[PDB]
Amino acid sequence: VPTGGDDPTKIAMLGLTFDDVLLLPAASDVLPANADTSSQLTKKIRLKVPLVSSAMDTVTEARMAIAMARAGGMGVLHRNLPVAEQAAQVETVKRSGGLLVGAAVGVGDDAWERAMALRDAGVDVLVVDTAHAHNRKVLDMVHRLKTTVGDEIEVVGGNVATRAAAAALVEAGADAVKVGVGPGSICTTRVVAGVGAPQITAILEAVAACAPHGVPVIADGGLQYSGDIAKALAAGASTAMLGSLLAGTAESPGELILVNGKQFKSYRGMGSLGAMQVPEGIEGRVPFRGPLSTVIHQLVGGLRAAMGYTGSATIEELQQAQFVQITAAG
Amino acid sequence: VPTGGDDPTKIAMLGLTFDDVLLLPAASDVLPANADTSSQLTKKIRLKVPLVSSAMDTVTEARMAIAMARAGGMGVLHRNLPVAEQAAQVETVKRSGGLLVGAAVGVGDDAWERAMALRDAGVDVLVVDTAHAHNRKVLDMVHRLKTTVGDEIEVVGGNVATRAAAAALVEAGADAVKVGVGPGSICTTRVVAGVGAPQITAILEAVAACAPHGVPVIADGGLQYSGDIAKALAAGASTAMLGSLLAGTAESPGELILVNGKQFKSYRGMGSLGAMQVPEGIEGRVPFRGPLSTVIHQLVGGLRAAMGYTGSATIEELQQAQFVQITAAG
Amino acid sequence: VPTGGDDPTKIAMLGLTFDDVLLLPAASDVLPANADTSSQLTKKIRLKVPLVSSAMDTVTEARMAIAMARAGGMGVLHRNLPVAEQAAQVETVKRSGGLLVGAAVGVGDDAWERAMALRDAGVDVLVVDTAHAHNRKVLDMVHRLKTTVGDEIEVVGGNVATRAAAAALVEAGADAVKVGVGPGSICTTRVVAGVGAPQITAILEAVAACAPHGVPVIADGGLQYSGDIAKALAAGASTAMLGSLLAGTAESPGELILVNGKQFKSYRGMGSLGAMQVPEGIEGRVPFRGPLSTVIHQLVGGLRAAMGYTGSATIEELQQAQFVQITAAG
Amino acid sequence: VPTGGDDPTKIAMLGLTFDDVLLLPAASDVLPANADTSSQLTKKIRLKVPLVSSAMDTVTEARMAIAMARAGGMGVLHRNLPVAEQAAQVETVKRSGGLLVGAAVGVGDDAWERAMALRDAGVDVLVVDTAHAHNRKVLDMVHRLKTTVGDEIEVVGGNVATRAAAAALVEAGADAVKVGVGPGSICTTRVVAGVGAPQITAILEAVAACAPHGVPVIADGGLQYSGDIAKALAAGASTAMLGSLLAGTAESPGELILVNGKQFKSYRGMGSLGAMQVPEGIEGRVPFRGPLSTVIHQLVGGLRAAMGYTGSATIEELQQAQFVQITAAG
Ligand SMILES: O=c1[nH]cnc2c1ncn2[C@@H]1O[C@H](COP(=O)(O)O)[C@@H](O)[C@H]1O
Ligand SMILES: O=c1[nH]cnc2c1ncn2[C@@H]1O[C@H](COP(=O)(O)O)[C@@H](O)[C@H]1O
Ligand SMILES: O=c1[nH]cnc2c1ncn2[C@@H]1O[C@H](COP(=O)(O)O)[C@@H](O)[C@H]1O
Ligand SMILES: O=c1[nH]cnc2c1ncn2[C@@H]1O[C@H](COP(=O)(O)O)[C@@H](O)[C@H]1O
Ligand SMILES: Cc1n[nH]c(C)c1S(=O)(=O)Nc1ccc2c[nH]nc2c1
Ligand SMILES: Cc1n[nH]c(C)c1S(=O)(=O)Nc1ccc2c[nH]nc2c1
Ligand SMILES: Cc1n[nH]c(C)c1S(=O)(=O)Nc1ccc2c[nH]nc2c1
Ligand SMILES: Cc1n[nH]c(C)c1S(=O)(=O)Nc1ccc2c[nH]nc2c1
Repeated sequence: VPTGGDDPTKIAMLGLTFDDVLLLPAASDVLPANADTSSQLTKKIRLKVPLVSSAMDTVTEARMAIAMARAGGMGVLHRNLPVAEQAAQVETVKRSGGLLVGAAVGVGDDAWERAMALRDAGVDVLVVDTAHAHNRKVLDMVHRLKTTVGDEIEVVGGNVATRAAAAALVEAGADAVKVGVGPGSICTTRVVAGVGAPQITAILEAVAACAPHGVPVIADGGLQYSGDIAKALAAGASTAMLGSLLAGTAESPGELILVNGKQFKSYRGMGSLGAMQVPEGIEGRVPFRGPLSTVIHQLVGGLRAAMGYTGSATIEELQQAQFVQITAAG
Repeated sequence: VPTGGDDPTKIAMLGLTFDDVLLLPAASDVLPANADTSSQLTKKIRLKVPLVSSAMDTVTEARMAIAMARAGGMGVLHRNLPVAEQAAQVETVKRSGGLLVGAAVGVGDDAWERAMALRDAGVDVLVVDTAHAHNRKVLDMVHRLKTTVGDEIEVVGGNVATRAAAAALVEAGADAVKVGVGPGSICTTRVVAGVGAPQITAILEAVAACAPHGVPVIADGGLQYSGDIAKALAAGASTAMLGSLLAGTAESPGELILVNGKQFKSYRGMGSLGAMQVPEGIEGRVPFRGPLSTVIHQLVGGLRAAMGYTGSATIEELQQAQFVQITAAG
Repeated sequence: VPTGGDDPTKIAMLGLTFDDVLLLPAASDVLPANADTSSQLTKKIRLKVPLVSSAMDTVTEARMAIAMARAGGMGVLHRNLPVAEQAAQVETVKRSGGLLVGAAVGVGDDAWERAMALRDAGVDVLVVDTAHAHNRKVLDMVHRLKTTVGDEIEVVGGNVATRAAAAALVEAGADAVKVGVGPGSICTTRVVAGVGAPQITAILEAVAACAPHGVPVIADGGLQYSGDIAKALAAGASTAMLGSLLAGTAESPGELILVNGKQFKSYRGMGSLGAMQVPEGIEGRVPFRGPLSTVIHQLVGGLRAAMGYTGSATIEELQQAQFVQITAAG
Repeated sequence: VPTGGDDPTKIAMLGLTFDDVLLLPAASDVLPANADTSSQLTKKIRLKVPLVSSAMDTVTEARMAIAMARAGGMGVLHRNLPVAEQAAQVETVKRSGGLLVGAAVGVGDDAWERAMALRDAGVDVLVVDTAHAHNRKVLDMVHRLKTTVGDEIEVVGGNVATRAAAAALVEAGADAVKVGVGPGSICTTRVVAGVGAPQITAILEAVAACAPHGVPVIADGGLQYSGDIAKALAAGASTAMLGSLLAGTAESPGELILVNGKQFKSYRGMGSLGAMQVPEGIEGRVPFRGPLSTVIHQLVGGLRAAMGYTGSATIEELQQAQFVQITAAG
């Protein structure tokens, strides 16, 4: 073994991230304005725009969830607050019309009671929200929700970064699988635990387990540019979840911060000291970006451009596009 | 598949850019001063110097086109202006003697009328100027021009970054194929759409489709140093198109800008907000470089040095040179 | 041979360091709080926490050794001081209860007398401390100690970076093998001598020689984050030795230094000019980190997180985890 | 072909530089102080220290040549001065005892007359000094010198970066071959001409042509640290030529320059505008380093350390050492 030892499987794969690849152009009869950007969030739920906002307390509360749904995507309400307040935020979103909304739950002692309160409030999607879903407690939670409320509510499980973990969630009854261990902009899992998987390889592996069973993959974490959304979907994901890219918008929680003459908003990991009060997230800031509607317009515009370049009339066609791998000289 | 999934073709190639390679020296009887730098711009048109200026409104109007032709190359007049004005710039170049000139046209509603006005003004080369030529509308335009005015005017099509796209332009009747999707210094296609192809690999692939049919390849975008011109031609291109390297010259459009005691000129993508008024270009500045004649002298001097090192008496011999691939430690 | 010459063995391997890999998550029934972090320091000695402090005069004297043992690890007392003083530091550690302690010896003229004084003071572990243990003088020292005092004292040999060197120490009777040639944060062996081995590959190779004989490997040098400890153990090491990560703690030797409003402590290589008075170490500073107990808590917390993600109930299970190799885009 | 086109030989090799590799330690009975650092400069001339100073007007005139010879190496006098003055510098070196000295000549009109004046002055080594020796004019010069004065004077030819070029110089009668196209610290050949070869691969290839014929290789350019000297020799070179590493010494030409409170000396390429008055070198400065004797002591000290780590008793044994290739994470 050229990298050491006598076991070829010790280093099991070469992991690629978004910056390691570009989409290859292909023959196209598709104009960006004419592409169809709709895609499955879950087995049953299709979004007009393949984007969902992160379940984070500096990204998604009712205002963001309402704005995301109006824009054609969806928000996932964070769970760092009392059950009653989270359920009230679901109701608030529903007071603004026939808008889709999701909400995060954990696997702890109060997670089931949280899920039932969200159900009663009319939530459309429950996201079982963990850093590592390949665990009997997480799989049991997904299965029990699906068996209990799965006729009326779609159940998402995550996060995973391997084929086997994705397969386990599929077996448990997940209506979608969320992919990303380590890639988030505010994440320190890779430095604290030394654990992770580069996101393009993680998506390719998860899709190999999920697509044969008709289960969509949500690419969660590490997206920095609109072009990364196109790369995530071309790797086989059906939607992308965004934290950093949406945290600086008017509709996110938090106030404006002025630093050296420039405007910022606070953005922090849910595993940061601040959010919890051994952290696996940090607390920082991102530039202020203005209204959500305008950010989504630019992100979808980039996606539409990719669809034009690759000849993809639909997201399902984009999922079949090819990559070229690039070097550091990039 | 070591990088993920079960499909070896998902990542279709490893893309190299200029900074990934160096030309290997070889046995030489060639002195730099004695090398022949002439090369085909198109099937019928040979230039004394294998360089053409970009069709950009901060690079090529009549002054630059005149200077480029006098230097042994050619300019391609930009099309971000009324048809009458572009045709008048062609006439202005012709008032300065028997000088070659090209001009860009699009594929939109007024593109045909633009092409005919340029024809009437005495243009030598029409460049069908798109970000992605592998499209029936672009191919049809190339073919219709070739069939209509192709006895008197050479028709260039672009841009492409793949073998199949190059082959399609050849089939459509292109007299030259222009290569470059994503590599321009002011380009944001790779970050906005996530689409592109590293330029050495793009040229190698395009040449594999074009050279067997006797169609020259124009390497367009990403050239930063004179040595990059030699690399582009050794990869098989017949000429190089330059934007950034020529934008800071006296002959480019625009005035001098003084910033922190240094001199600059404005340089912007034609897909930038400023040029258009979802942008795929930015607006910036490059250092002021003085007269065009002096810049071309240094660029051709570097090319001549490469020809001496590689034993290439002609550009056709340089196209057969070999590379060594280098690492980040470079 | 693609990299030059006609001998494929001239470049014998591709060396990976900590930053080249990540641990892959795997199926887990392990909660971080419930993982067992104990591991063999030597054949006979098991630590509660798999961490030992470097034998350096800016890291380990009696205060650090006492604190490390109380925290569940061990200190190795440095040998840059008179024999009588080093032996007195061993006695000081013993005055604080039933605490494990190690101490470094060289192979020079006074090394044997040093070892016997340490023996008489009640040392538990003797570390034969060299930059390159694959040498008859070092191997003889290890063997002679083992034959003379090996019933009452565990004998560690190092350092090595190759399989053959590790095998030689095992043959000589080493109770543990310490791995690391070149990777230390204050080390200049790689720039001065041009010699070294990236630490993940060095550990994989040393473990291939040591594990079949039941001899634990101590990963020494280059660890910068808690996640690196998990990577070192997953590569097959049984403990990690830390210098930089512990040098800024209250318990290390040296006073606080104030620079530009921030607090630091001095940290220097034992091969630096300062320590010796052709240096192979430098003298610098690291941020002040507060009490040792708190640093160890965060480091072990990260290790525990890795054990949870990889489904490792014990360190022996963690040694079987798998990696993904990452690119520069990381 | 994964990198483009249909020709696997277009990219002929993967080129490694010094920073791409480390020397592997091996079993050693060698103490640094006891290693033998002597090595062949040419077929007939053996140096005590395997180092020669560059033929540059900011590195080697008589003072440096005298100091280098006294230190056990040799200087090569630059040729950017009248023939009479260069010959007088040779005589000056000879007035200081039985000291070896070399001198550069070109291949131009006055090169033969220069060589004969140097011969008459008692030069020991003539270096045919070109950027690309694979050329009939350079090969003819080497052969004619060897046939004319080769009984009394050793004739070095260079520079080369390929096996075939090295073989040609050997055939022409070279007593040593100097390797390096593009790697010099002040060199811009790689950016101006786009031509070069990473130096470890260049040495491995040149040695494959030279060693079978008993012709030593001089590694010239790109050495930044003492460890690079050990790497160059382990790749198979017999000596190293140094420019940058010696330009800041007291014995180099030029005065002290004070910039922002620090001391520097001027260092410039012989192909820079300043030296010539299309440049392939730049003009800059390097830190002042003090006496040559002290710099050589540190460089040889690093070499001696490498010999100890690799178990190399002699330079011929070091030439058989092995490498590990490292990544960017290095
Ligand atoms: O504290 C944390 N540590 C690690 N990952 C986090 C943390 N908080 C949120 N995440 C994940 O990071 C994603 C956002 O990543 P981003 O879009 O790159 O900023 C979220 O959707 C989570 O999956
Ligand atoms: O706005 C833009 N976005 C992307 N590419 C552009 C844009 N404008 C011009 N280009 C291309 O960039 C080339 C110049 O690249 P440069 O020489 O690297 O600056 C031009 O010849 C075009 O092919
Ligand atoms: O001067 C030196 N040069 C090279 N390595 C050293 C020196 N001093 C200590 N070391 C080694 O560096 C280790 C600490 O590495 P660190 O934890 O990366 O700072 C120590 O345990 C030694 O193995
Ligand atoms: O102007 C120049 N351009 C390119 N190489 C040069 C020039 N002048 C000297 N050299 C070479 O650079 C070597 C010194 O490289 P250095 O030790 O890396 O600074 C010299 O021995 C020459 O072989
Ligand atoms: C550290 C942790 N354990 N369980 C949760 C929930 C968290 S978190 O608050 O920090 N959020 C996430 C979410 C997704 C992640 C992917 N990698 N790391 C992640 C962390
Ligand atoms: C975004 C776009 N679509 N069509 C055009 C024309 C443009 S442009 O104005 O921005 N010019 C170019 C030209 C070449 C390119 C290669 N990659 N991207 C490019 C952009
Ligand atoms: C240069 C030297 N020779 N012998 C010793 C002891 C030293 S040291 O003081 O500098 N310590 C170490 C320890 C471990 C090392 C791994 N690589 N280099 C190292 C240096
Ligand atoms: C550009 C040139 N042609 N001939 C000479 C002599 C020169 S130089 O003055 O610039 N010196 C060197 C010497 C070695 C080199 C390796 N690569 N480039 C080099 C340049």
